[PDB]
Amino acid sequence: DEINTAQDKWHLLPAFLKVKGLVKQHLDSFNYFVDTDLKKIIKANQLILSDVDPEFYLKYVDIRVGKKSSSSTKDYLTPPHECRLRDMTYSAPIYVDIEYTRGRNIIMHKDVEIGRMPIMLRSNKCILYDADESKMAKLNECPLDPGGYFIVNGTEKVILVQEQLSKNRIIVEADEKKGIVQASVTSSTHERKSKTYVITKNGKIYLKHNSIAEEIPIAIVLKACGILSDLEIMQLVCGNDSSYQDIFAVNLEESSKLDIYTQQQALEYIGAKVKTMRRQKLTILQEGIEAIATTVIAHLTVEALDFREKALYIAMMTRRVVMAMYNPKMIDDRDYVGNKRLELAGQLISLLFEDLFKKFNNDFKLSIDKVLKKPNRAMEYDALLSINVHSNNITSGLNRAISTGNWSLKRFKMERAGVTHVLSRLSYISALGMMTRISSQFEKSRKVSGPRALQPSQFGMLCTADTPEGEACGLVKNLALMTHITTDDEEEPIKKLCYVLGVEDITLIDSASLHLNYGVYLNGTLIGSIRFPTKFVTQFRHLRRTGKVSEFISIYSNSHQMAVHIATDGGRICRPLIIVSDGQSRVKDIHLRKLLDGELDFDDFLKLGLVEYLDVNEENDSYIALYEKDIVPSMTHLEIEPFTILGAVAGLIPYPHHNQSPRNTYQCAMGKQAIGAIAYNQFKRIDTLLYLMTYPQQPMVKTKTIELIDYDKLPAGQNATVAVMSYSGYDIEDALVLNKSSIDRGFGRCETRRKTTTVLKRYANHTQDIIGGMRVDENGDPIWQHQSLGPDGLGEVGMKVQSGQIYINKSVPTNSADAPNPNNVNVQTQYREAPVIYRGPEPSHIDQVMMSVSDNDQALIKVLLRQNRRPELGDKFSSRHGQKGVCGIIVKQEDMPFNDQGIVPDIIMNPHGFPSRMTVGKMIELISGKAGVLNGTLEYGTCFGGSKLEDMSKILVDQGFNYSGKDMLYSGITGECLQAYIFFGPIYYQKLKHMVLDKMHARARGPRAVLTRQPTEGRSRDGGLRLGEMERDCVIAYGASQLLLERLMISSDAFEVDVCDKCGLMGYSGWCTTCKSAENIIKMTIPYAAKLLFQELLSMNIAPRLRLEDIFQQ
Amino acid sequence: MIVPVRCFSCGKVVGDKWESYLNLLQEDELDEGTALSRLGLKRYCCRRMILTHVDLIEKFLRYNPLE
Amino acid sequence: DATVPSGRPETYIWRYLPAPPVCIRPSVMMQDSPASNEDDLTVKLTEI
Amino acid sequence: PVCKNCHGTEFERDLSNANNDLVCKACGVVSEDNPIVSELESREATLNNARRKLRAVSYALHIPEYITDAAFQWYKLALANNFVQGRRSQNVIASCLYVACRKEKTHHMLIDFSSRLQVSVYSIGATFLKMVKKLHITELPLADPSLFIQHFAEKLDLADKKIKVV
Amino acid sequence: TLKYICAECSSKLSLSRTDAVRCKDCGHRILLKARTKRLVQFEAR
RNA sequence: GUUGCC
Ligand SMILES: [Zn+2]
Ligand SMILES: [Zn+2]
Ligand SMILES: [Zn+2]
Ligand SMILES: [Zn+2]
Repeated sequence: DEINTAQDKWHLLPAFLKVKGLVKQHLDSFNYFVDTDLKKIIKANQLILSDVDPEFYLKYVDIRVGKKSSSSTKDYLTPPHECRLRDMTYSAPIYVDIEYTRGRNIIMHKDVEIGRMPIMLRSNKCILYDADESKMAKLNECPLDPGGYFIVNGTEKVILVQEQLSKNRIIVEADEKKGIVQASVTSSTHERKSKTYVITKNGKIYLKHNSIAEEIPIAIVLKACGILSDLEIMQLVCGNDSSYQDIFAVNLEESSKLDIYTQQQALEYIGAKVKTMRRQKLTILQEGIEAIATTVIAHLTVEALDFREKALYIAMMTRRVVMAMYNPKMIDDRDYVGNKRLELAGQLISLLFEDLFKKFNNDFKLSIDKVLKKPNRAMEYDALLSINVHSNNITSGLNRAISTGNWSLKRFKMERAGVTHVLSRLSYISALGMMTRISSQFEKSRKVSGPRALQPSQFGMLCTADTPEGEACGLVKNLALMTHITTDDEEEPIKKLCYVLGVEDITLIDSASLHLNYGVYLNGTLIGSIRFPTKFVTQFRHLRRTGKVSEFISIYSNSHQMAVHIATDGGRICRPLIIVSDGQSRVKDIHLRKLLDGELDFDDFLKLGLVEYLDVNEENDSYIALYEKDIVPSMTHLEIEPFTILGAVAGLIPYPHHNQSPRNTYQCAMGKQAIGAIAYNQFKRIDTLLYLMTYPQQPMVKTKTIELIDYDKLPAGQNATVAVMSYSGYDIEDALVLNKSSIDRGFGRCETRRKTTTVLKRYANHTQDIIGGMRVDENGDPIWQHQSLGPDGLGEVGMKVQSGQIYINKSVPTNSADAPNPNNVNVQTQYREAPVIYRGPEPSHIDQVMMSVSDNDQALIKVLLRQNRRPELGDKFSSRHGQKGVCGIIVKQEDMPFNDQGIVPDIIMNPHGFPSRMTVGKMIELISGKAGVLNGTLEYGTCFGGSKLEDMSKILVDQGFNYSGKDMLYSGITGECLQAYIFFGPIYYQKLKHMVLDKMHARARGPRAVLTRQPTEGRSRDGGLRLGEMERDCVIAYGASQLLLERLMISSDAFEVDVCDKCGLMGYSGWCTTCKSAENIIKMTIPYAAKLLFQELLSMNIAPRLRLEDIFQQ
Repeated sequence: MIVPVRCFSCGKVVGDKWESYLNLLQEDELDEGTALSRLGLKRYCCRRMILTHVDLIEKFLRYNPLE
Repeated sequence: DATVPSGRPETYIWRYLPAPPVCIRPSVMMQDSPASNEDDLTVKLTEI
Repeated sequence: PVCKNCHGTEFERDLSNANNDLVCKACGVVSEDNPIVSELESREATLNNARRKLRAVSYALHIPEYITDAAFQWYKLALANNFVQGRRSQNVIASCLYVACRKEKTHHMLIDFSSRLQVSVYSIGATFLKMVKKLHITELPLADPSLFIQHFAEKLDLADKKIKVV
Repeated sequence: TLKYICAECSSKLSLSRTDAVRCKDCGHRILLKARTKRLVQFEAR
């Protein structure tokens, strides 16, 4: 046990995931919401007032979610698994305390109910926080559940981590045919979403905004900000001894065109042409409305008197618009990761809580003055008794806000739809892969494949081998394994702190030398104008390494421009790295030996100064190092572990650094659809459609990723014997042949579970729904449809069902909408039958049947169906490296090859894949695959390393097998040897979805749609295929002129029309009904889609007059 | 779930050798490779049936409806 | 042109408008409630 | 409903062959194949206001909603009998809702309605008697006090053994 | 007979019809049907 | 009617 820091840095990676798990972004935002973020909202909407009767006031002192202040018990709560099968919402009520004027005096009241918030699992306000599988065994929830998801009224959902372009900063834009702009979108935290634009029309800098009635040029809006001398304008933007004077000097004479020349006259040029939003008072001064028009603009900065720091913020924004016109190399892209802001769950539902909470205490205010407009009702009235009527507006707002994923905001007036999804419980890692994914914004750049592509500034930030394809090929991305999202800290202390480190203020320095010097940008604003930054920025890190400042700060310092940047805004991506000070790192393995003793976790390493976080910007100044055997004396930031670039759902690929790069993405889309196990309580839950698998196996070659998320403890798929060779012609491309015997021994017996549910509804006239059943005939109750009804009407558990044979007998009254006649005369026999039939092509069983009651008292019926099946041909097998396969044929046991010891290979692949697909990883999976179970030890095939090949061949040859795994075989058909040898052994094969019996479909003569009488789309809608438009183009090139007519009129849509000759439009059975003579009627046949055109086109005032000839006598 | 009653590839029985393989681990602390060779899984395809078998049944039964 | 009864150019603006037969606008019942959710096209003709 | 040759009255929808046809058991002639599945203003205003008022107090009293829509039928026909004119709107809905509380036989007793409007109990029961005579409610269940016990115990903050105490 | 059982109380209660939905011997509100005694047939493959 | 996926 002689440890070193050479290869044992890996043993701190699990210490990072032990205290700081896999759902880091979802829970740590909601835990920031419930504790701290609610007090900051009641303090911003307190003291509702009534202008009538002015001595009445309701103000909020605090707010709490969960436990009371009287009893001080932990909580009284329904467990979530008891809640997720009754279609209820897992909620705990919100309690506030309030004080107000009842009357003679003011009183305070404690613990008022106002609403019921939903709480995500594994957040600290639930029961499941800090349980030790003993309380959790009582609550029948799996210990290995990831958590972090709402279960709102039944089906369980989760909101995604959405992101947008970086607000409150600037970009640049370059366009050829239109002129060039630069965006600067900003957002004050109340009711404003304002974005500014600077345009170069025909060689002149301009400025427009969505609150000004038209364009206002640039020399005005800087003389209105105080800078008036008109040499300082050129001195800010251009500098000295350049070509910028030749481009910019056109703008200066428009000051001479408008004859302004001073700071007084500059303002009212704007307010003469401001677009007037009416405030309905409108005492506009013609001097005061311009100062606010130079205040509600570029909402990064606000001003007291001097306008000065806002002035040169515009001047730095117009410097980069003339730097781009000099050469178009200065352009930035709006898909660089530094211009992206991930923002997480709890600080995103906080916006929806505003528009409900202000809608609470205004209709509650409107209920107050409606009572207080009474003369007698003024003395002893209490207002608290009408708070329960407005209470549930918060609840029913929030519940549909998670159910239907669309959010109707008001302070921004914004309509983000698709904000949540239903999580996939198809596999285990499918329930964790969707927990770490990123949804983009779709701003209609479908032509631009820029953000469709993948940028190199992504190594370890978020995963690179995982992305879906098809409908979104580059717009769905996934977090890396070691990944933390920042959060905002503060900004006024560091502005006081940088002054201490030797920087001055902007209000002292002239612009004669700020272009000579550098400049600090705090969130994009110039505040210090420092020189010699390399003394300055290295003293800033050394405070951060000791931890006087918060560690989520970046000191990006570029040199293409003469500026340095600071960032403290929070909501941006970062990873940690270990500090390397000089030609020796700060690894210090005596620290690393003290970690495995266990007294100091990962959190103590960033306290002492051995690790700090790096975002995407701070990667650009640093010079990070791969391995300790590659240290340069000018080399920092050694890599903590190199295989941390793949997320938790791509990590199960063995040796991904050998195979081709596209054949990892094709497995990430299909690992998440693998049949396997779900949870420890998986036979207890009642969900919609789950696949379960009988005899699973843990995979043979593991990875260091899959032992972090316990994939081995409930895996998916078996590891059968694969002998890659062609056989019997049934494997031409990526087909695969498996025996009749081994599936009979239990190879991949899957199992299908299905929910069905009904609700017993109580109508207006007080009539119930009843579960009577079992009609009889001829000494016998059980009819062929009634062998499984049971005595109670609920079809009894344990026996099989077929087509027909209802299993929940349901009867509804016939007077569902009649007025209640207040008597008792005729209610004895009014139930018309409506059972639920089991369709399906194969007889199944019913697994268990339960009944209970919902939120409001209605009886529930939920019975769970069950069927298993043997893997016959057609089904879709996989190989965990992206080699799909339909089962070609099932042959008997004697026909396969057989080795010296009698091993029959289970599944045979043809060799026509490995040259094209370049999947060398499977060829290295098998050499490490054969050697492990012969030595009896599982083997580690990781990413970017793993079990080497040269020491793996030696353990194979010590037993007697071949050195390259390539053993010989005999032929099971004819008895002798094979002229060549066969590559041989076990490969891990997981079964996949898309089995064939729920895709076999056929429709002879079925339903027709009500409007156009064609066959109806949808398998459950009993199908019928769409013969499309280029398929109409495919027939016509064959010259065929008869089956084209029958397949578009006769077999599909035939219809019989009698039409008139003169004034030729349609008529019914025996008339013309426009010349009421009924004589000239000639019968033909046309499609129903041609009749219906000839009527709705006649509904507007155009007439399809038909004219008719006879066929004969040509 | 529980150990399968037969090998997938050859066709002999493994239903008496599962709890005996555990009995070669708490007492007589031994290498897992040479343990089954003492137990008698001579062939290749029988070794994989008990090395990779997750025993999921010792977690299902704690969720019983009968306390 | 002339020689048809409708050929005069006064008919190109509305004075009478026809109502389409109700097979074009079927009264679909969504079967969530015993009230029929009528399609978009009736209430446009109803309000005029 | 009647066949064309043997005039049978029973038709059995066979659904095994994706045709969903209609045919009798007697002779075997189909009936129809190719099935066709379907894929005053102030009078309306014064009850739309009355809808929200029933929607109002049902929220505060934790009424399950299948009484609220049933209670709307009582107010709708009592609107026709000229009972609402003159009397208080905030009073007449309270008596209207309480009738549907006792047809359903819930735990909700009358004075809980009188509490939040901060009026006397005997005012609300006065118009309850003057209503129930006018529109002739004859059948009406008795207020069994056995209902009230098992609803009291939840808010009575008693021990875990809450089933033996009732 | 052997009628409905509770979720965790596991107490055999036969509810009379249109009366209640709860169980006795516990305040719980989920009932599951106990499995029938009628003979059921299976293949062995 | 609207989304998700192959
Ligand atoms: Zn005609
Ligand atoms: Zn074997
Ligand atoms: Zn007949
Ligand atoms: Zn119980």
